[PDB]
Amino acid sequence: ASITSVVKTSELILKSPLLSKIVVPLAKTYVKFSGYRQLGFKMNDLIIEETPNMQLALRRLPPTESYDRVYRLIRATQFSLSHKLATGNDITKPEEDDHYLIPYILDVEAEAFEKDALDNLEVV
Amino acid sequence: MTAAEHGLHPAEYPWPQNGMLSTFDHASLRRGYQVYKEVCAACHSLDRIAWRNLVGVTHTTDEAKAFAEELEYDDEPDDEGNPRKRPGKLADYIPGPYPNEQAARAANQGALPPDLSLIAKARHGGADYIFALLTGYPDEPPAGVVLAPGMNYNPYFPGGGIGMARTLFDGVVEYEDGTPATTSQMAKDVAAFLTWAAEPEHDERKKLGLKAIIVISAMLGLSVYIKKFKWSPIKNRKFIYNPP
Amino acid sequence: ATTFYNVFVKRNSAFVATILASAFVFDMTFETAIDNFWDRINAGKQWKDIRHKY
Amino acid sequence: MALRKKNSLLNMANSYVLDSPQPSNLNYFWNFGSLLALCLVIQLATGITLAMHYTSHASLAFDSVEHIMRDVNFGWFIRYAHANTASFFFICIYAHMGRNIYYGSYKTPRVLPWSIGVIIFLLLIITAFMGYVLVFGQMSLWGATVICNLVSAIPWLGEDIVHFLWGGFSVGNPTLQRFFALHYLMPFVLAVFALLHLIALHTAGSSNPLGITSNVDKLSMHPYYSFKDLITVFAFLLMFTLFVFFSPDKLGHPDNYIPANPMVTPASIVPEWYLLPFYAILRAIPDKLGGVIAMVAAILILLILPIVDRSIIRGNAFKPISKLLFGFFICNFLLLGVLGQVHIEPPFIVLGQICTIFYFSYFLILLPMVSTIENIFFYIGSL
Amino acid sequence: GKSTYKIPDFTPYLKKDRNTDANRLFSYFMIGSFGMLSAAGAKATVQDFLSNMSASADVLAMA
Amino acid sequence: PDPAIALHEAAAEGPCHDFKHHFDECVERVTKAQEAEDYDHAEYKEDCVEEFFHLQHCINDNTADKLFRVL
Amino acid sequence: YMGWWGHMGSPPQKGIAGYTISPFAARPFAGVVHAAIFNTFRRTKNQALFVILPVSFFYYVWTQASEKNEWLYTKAGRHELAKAL
Ligand code: HEC
Ligand code: HEM
Ligand code: HEM
Ligand SMILES: CCCCCCCCCCCCO[C@@H]1O[C@H](CO)[C@@H](O[C@H]2O[C@H](CO)[C@@H](O)[C@H](O)[C@H]2O)[C@H](O)[C@H]1O
Ligand SMILES: CCCCCCCCCCCCO[C@@H]1O[C@H](CO)[C@@H](O[C@H]2O[C@H](CO)[C@@H](O)[C@H](O)[C@H]2O)[C@H](O)[C@H]1O
Repeated sequence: ASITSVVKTSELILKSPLLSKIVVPLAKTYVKFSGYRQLGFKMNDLIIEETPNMQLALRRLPPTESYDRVYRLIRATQFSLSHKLATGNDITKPEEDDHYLIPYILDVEAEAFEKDALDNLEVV
Repeated sequence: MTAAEHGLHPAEYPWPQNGMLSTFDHASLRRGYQVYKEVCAACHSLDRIAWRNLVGVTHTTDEAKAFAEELEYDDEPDDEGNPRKRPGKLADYIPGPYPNEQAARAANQGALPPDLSLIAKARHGGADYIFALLTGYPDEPPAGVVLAPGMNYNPYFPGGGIGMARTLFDGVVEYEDGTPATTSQMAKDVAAFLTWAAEPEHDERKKLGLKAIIVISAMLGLSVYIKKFKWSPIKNRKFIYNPP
Repeated sequence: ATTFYNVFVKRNSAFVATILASAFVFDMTFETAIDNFWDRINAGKQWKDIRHKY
Repeated sequence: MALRKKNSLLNMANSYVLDSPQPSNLNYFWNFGSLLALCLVIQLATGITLAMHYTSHASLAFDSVEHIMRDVNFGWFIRYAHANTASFFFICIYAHMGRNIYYGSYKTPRVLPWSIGVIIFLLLIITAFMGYVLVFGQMSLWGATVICNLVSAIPWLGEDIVHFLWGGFSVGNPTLQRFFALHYLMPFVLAVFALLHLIALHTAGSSNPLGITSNVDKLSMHPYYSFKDLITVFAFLLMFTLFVFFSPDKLGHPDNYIPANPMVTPASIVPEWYLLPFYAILRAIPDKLGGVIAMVAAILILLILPIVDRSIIRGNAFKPISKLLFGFFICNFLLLGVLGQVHIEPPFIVLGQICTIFYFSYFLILLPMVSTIENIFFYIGSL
Repeated sequence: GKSTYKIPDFTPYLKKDRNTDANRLFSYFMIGSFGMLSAAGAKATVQDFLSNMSASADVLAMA
Repeated sequence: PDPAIALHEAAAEGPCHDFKHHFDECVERVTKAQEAEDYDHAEYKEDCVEEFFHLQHCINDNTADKLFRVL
Repeated sequence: YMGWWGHMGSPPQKGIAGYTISPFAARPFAGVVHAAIFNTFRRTKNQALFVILPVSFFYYVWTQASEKNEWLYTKAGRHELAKAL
């Protein structure tokens, strides 16, 4: 699935009062049991990067964000190979789990999908 | 399927060879050969066993040569191309009671007694099945069982009706080592002998396995030390990050 | 420890020679030790134990 | 420049076994690849050796296997090693495929190694099936008969194809001799495809248990994974030792110690354990051709995992719901295995159908739905 | 935390006698033992395995 | 004589008495049913194989080790 | 998506200092007892439900099916077997 589709569907749910009332609490529990925060990851660190679109989005990250992401990946890799969890300041707090990459990939995909549409335009 | 259609499952008997470190009891193998020779060999072949196979397992070279030399085997034709017989040699296979299947079935009311060389591997249960079958003929079939003609009731046999009658009775064999030849004793001995016949490498295999287990275990332990030794710089790695 | 290291370990040629010689010794002694152990745990059962009767 | 890099031949070995850059966090489930290579080497060594003593003619085949067991020095070992390693090969391959499915190894950019892998799995099945026939015991013959008669379901030409495969009107000498030749060949074909899937993998490198890039933090294949592979090699050899030396017939069928007899039908004709799940799937469909299609589809459906997994994240480490679903899928696959060897009797008939439906619904319904929902939960949950 | 000249704490892992010959010799004893068992195991494996090609029991019986 | 005879008898009267009794009760019933006329033209003819199996399985569990100890 | 040593395809790295010590300088089994007990317990506890739930469900299903099958092929199960076929 494209990030675009995920974001759009999520926004439909957040709009609906009833839907959000059921989904938001479930999503928050899911994220707690997912346990990526216990390796010091942000959610966006987990997104598959081996696509043209995502490589382009990563290149557009501000240098600081980019350097910090590299460190989080290396740190998580070290926790993984040691079979340890993050402790203290290494644990990602909910307020630190920011969607730093989502705006970049949404722009990359917006252009890519517009290009696909316009490649199929028919002069009326 | 009904339990009857499967056959009763044999008990697990404590065979001397049960046990990772245990050989066959060779005195039991020798006695079991004698049961084979005096009882089973009337109807059953042991075609995969040669006289040489007994040597240094159950018999000396001389005893086995004596068994072979008592028999006649087909020789190569003479100079006029006429058939000839010769005395047996250690290389010869133990001869069966029948020339072909048809003769075997004619002597056994249509049933074919199987070759016993692999029978311990060819039946679920192995030695336990052989022992249970030979000792498991009740005097009377359970009320309601209808046996087909020439069939005998034996609960261990699938379906219950076997073409082989009970053959082991107290004192049908006189053992040469003075052991009392009860039904149970003879069944145990012959089951051991047939287990050996199916897997003659058994004793050597388990001893080599002991050696392998020891070497491989030690190598496993050492490989753990060496892996941990080599990996410790990676496991012990520490980082200090100063965001640029 | 220094002496031992210098003679048998430092040069890989020497280390490999020592390992191979030790493997030879191990192989021969292990064989003998297992043979004896196997014969003791399976005492009275093997052909070699009953052979004398025949 | 170092010779290992300069010389083109040495550099190819170097690129795969020494300088190959690996993730630093591969867990023990990444050790099954080298165990599969070990099984393949054992099967080649033992198989070529058995071929020096085996006779493929139906009048002599079963007896040549007894000759190996009884007369050939260490023939018992070589035979038992070959027979037991065939089972270990399937244990390792299921573990390897299980790892691949759990960790999303099938996702872009590794669709090609996964797809070649699916073919390797099919080749292994064919290899092992033909090797089993070579004994020419009761299970050999009757297994060959039943399995080759599935080809009769091909419309119009099926019967003709079966007679063509057999080289006659039933399984006999011509069948045995051709299975020998093809059983010898197929492991070489399998080695080639194994090499191809590794070359395909080398463009992206190994995935890792976190599902993230490892480009940030690489470790040389040697010495790290060389010495880590030795641990599982010795664990494997311990398991091998316990079967080959202490219980060599535990995984086999006693009926294969009875010479093939076209007259007498064995009480139950079952495949070797590692084929049992596919046999259960076949039984679930009442139609003959339906059953064959379902059985083949059960393997070919692996090819659609790259499409039906809609996750924006690679692998299951961080996906609680996908981990539960995976657990149910695996246990269902084991239940199918068990149901492959029960008698066709109530209530196992209906149970086999339910388990078959569940098997296919994992790919077609559950994984696409669960992966879609988890995407939304990650996004909303972290807002 | 900030200074890169302050080495992180390695005291839980560091051996005091890290520079001694006894220290190195111990690890080479482990490596050497592993090489020794691998040599003995390879020799046993090769010998037992290749003996399949020597005259089988049925061939020796006819000699 | 055969040691099994005594061991089997002892196990039947002792630890496997319930099963012995089921077998017995079954036999009585079946023999009586065979005695009655138009038994040959019955749909279902009961046997006692099941009860026999339960008894023998029980005897074997209580005897196997004891028997091999005296051989 | 993967290069080679020197150009692996990492985003630019800066600001990370990495430290480690020689394998000869380290105790390879440091903290092994703590890890073997406490780490394994933590690791196992967190994954237990994902194994227990499917295993216990499918084992229960098998147990019920195998017990029914066994009962259907007894004398007592004659009538129920006749209907089932
Ligand atoms: C005079 C005939 C006869 C004697 C004596 C005899 N058998 Fe048999 N045996 C048979 C026949 C006939 C069958 C085939 C029964 C059938 O398939 O219904 C048979 C079958 C067997 C089977 C296989 C049962 C199965 O599962 O297929 C074994 C094992 C066996 N015999 C062992 C022995 C042993 C051990 C002895 C004596 C120590 C023995 N037999 C003595 C005639 C004999
Ligand atoms: C992927 C590799 C292989 C697998 C999975 C495999 C599998 C099998 C299996 C399951 C059997 C039946 C074993 C038994 O129960 O006795 C067998 C037999 C046989 N295989 Fe293979 N095999 C492989 C490679 C080879 C190779 C390369 C040869 C070379 C000829 C070979 C030659 C034989 C022979 C001659 C037999 C019959 C003798 C016997 O049963 O042991 N195999 N194989
Ligand atoms: C003869 C059989 C096989 C051998 C020798 C083999 C060997 C290997 C090896 C050595 C690796 C790299 C190390 C590892 O991850 O374990 C690997 C990776 C892989 N194999 Fe296999 N393999 C075999 C069969 C299969 C099959 C049947 C599949 C798929 C259905 C498969 C799919 C893969 C995939 C996708 C990877 C990449 C996994 C990753 O690192 O993320 N292979 N294989
Ligand atoms: C697994 C057993 C070991 C034998 C090796 C397997 C045989 C397969 C090798 C033939 C396939 C060609 O393999 C290809 O080789 C070249 C160089 O060798 C590798 O090239 C890689 O390494 C070299 C240096 O090591 C770099 O110049 C290059 O940037 C990098 O991509 C490819 O990544 C690999 O895909
Ligand atoms: C490059 C490698 C060099 C060439 C390799 C040499 C190949 C052949 C070497 C000898 C093989 C036969 O050598 C012979 O091996 C067998 C075991 O295998 C040994 O036999 C020994 O063990 C076996 C079981 O392990 C017993 O059944 C036997 O009673 C005992 O003597 C012989 O004592 C030895 O003489």
